[PDB]
Order: sequence, then C-alpha cells, then structure tokens
Amino acid sequence: KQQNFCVVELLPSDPEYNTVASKFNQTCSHFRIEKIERIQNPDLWNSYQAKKKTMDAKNGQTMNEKQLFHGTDAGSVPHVNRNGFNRSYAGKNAVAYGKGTYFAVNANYSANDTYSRPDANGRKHVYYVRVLTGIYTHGNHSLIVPPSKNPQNPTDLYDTVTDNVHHPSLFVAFYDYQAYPEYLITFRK
Ligand SMILES: O=c1[nH]c(CS[C@H]2CC[C@H](O)CC2)nc2cc(OCC3CC3)cc(F)c12
Repeated sequence: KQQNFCVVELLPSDPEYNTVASKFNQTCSHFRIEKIERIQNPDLWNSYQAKKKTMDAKNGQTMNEKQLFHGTDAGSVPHVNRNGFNRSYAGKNAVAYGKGTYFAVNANYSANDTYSRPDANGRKHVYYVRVLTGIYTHGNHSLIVPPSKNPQNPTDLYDTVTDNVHHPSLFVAFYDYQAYPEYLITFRK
C-alpha cells in the first residue's frame, strides 16, 4: 500500500549492467552511460505480477510482457520509483494515441529532450521498463481506456494500443500496475 522502494546501483562489472547497456546501446551508443540502477518496490512488483498472472490466463499463446524504454525529467524519478506509471503521470504524456503512459521499443525515441529532459547538470534519464503489451491494436488521441476487442463482448478490452500493429515503435498502457520501472539509466551527450 505504502509502496516503499530501494535504489541499488549496478557495478559496470555486474552481468545485469552488460544486458541493460547492450539493449540501450542498440540505438544510443553515441550517448555516455554514467550509472544503471535497479529499482526494488515489493508492493509494486507483487501488484505488477498479480496482473501478469491474470493476463497470462486470458491471452492464450501471447507473450504479454515486453521490455521497453521510457524517458522522463530528473524531478519525476522518485514519483515513478514509488507509484510507477499511475493515472496522474499520464496527464504529462502525449495524447496523439490516447491518455496513458507511452513506452518506446527503441531507446533513441526516449533519448529525445522532450521526454528525457536534461537536468541542471545536463544528465538525461530513461527507465528500462517491464510492460504488459499483451493483445494490442492501432491507437488514437480521443481514448482514455483501450478500445474493445469484441463489439459483442465490449467489457473485454485490448491491453495496450500501438502506432503500428505489424511493426510497432511505441506502446500506450492505460491501467495502473501494467508496467514496472525495473532499471533507470543516467547518461549525457
Ligand atoms: O520516452 C518517453 N517518455 C514519455 C514521458 S514524457 C515526461 C517528460 C517530463 C514530464 O514531467 C513527465 C512526462 N513520453 C513518451 C512519449 C512518446 O510518444 C509520444 C508521441 C507518439 C505521440 C514516446 C516516448 F519514447 C516517450
């Protein structure tokens, strides 16, 4: 309920560092990583996994989880560490595809100064998030919850909406506890 948390700094010699860095560096090799931190919020983690369980019973053969990037301002880090991507933080996200939290497949998307806004020290922030993309469709700005999969059973909704169903670039999650901010990357130009 209180959703307290811990910030563990990974040594660059830690395997975990090599993995997160490896993925980041697919599109952001010209940037300079200063630290990667793991975020441990047991309440949030339990909450996240609770949803993952009920989604893994519904979507049959679908791989519901993805690891996607999300940039934000220095001044949002404590709110996200504690609360995740709850409903108040979606008021500060684009509406082009709906009113939820936006997650990019590639780290260069998030590495934009609109999203990973450089701080007073010129340091930029991008989370490497676990997100339940599940079953998804094309999106639009007017949405506040995802569209109905079945018009004949419209209380069963899509999990997320994307820019492009067959070749996605970003994903929009609308529900609380549908993403876990596992890793935080800190870097400069
Ligand atoms: O990484 C992202 N972070 C974010 C959060 S921005 C953050 C900036 C400081 C503010 O206080 C909180 C909100 N939004 C995004 C949106 C995206 O798509 C928006 C266009 C398709 C319409 C793609 C992205 F990669 C991202």
